[PDB]
Amino acid sequence: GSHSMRYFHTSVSRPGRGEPRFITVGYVDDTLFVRFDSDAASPREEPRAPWIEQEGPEYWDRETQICKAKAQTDREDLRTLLRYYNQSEAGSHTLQNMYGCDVGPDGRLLRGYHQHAYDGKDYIALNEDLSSWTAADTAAQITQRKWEAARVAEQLRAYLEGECVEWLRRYLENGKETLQRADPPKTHVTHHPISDHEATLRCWALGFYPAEITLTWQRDGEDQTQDTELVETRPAGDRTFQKWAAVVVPSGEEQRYTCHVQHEGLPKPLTLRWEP
Amino acid sequence: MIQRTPKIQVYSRHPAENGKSNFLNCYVSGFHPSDIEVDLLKNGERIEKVEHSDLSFSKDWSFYLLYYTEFTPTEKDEYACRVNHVTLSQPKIVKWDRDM
Amino acid sequence: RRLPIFSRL
Repeated sequence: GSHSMRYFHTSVSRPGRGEPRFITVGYVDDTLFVRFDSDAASPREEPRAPWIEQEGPEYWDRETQICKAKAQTDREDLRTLLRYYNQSEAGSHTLQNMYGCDVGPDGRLLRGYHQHAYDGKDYIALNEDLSSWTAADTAAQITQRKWEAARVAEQLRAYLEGECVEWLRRYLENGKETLQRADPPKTHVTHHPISDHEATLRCWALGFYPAEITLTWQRDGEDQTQDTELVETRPAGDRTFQKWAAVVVPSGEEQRYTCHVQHEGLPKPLTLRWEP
Repeated sequence: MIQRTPKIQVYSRHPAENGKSNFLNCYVSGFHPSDIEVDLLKNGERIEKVEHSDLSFSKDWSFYLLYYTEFTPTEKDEYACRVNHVTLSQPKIVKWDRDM
Repeated sequence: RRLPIFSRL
């Protein structure tokens, strides 16, 4: 199908309590495969999926080296950002960076990404052209100027079109047993009396991978968007995910309501109703 | 500074069956900054050796974490998740409901 | 496999 690889990084400064903590995780689709935490007793890139374990010592050495260096660079950047925003050295601040690539069924690049946030706000992002920059404010424009001067975008593009897609394809092949298997949702509807006058119908989706899914309630074939409580998709802890959607329904009206489920693990979309 | 208060869901890995081993999850999401404190509770008391996932974030930059522990639900044992964040004036407690 | 480039803000 279509697939992604993403690396996430967060550094959080903590003045008075040592250097900023650096945590990074790597993902293919919704499967974590690597991690690194600077507060670990012996910090190193660590495996988190079975198919990445077969990579040799040279792999783990290279990735660990990169992580260790990125930790130091983030710390310099955090100091830079205090200057750009005229901020004091007493407060805690946050630098986030995501990059990675999307590929289609034939494994060709669909889209690359490389973007930063500071204190929870967009700072600078590589545009979809992988050649120009979007800076959120005048501080970020100083970064943009430096990155244009040094032709940084060209370097990122080369990684994003080359190594990002080539290694993602490698990982997809090596983990084909899990990464290229969609687990369909186990679905049912429950009924939860509120009063004499109404009850809740809750449509469940359980045990599904990947996380992307559509759950909706209709009444007389009309979407109940504004009256549906839809919880955030949540991890079960066994690689799969869970979600539910609930509507408040007048007594005796239950059979007017249908729940609709779309997941890539399902050949056709599902229609469910309350079955007493 | 911008601040986003966590969403909190507490739930089991598998549909609850009394006397059957399972996992209790507390999933915190949508928050910033990243500093957060999470306890799982059994009858109002803190559970030891609760594990968690490594800090990650969504496309809008807000953070998410899963706290989790093995547990064997029963009829009377009450479970909860207690969360503290800079956006909360008091710790927020969310009770485990097996129908949610 | 990670980006080996570190571009300073």
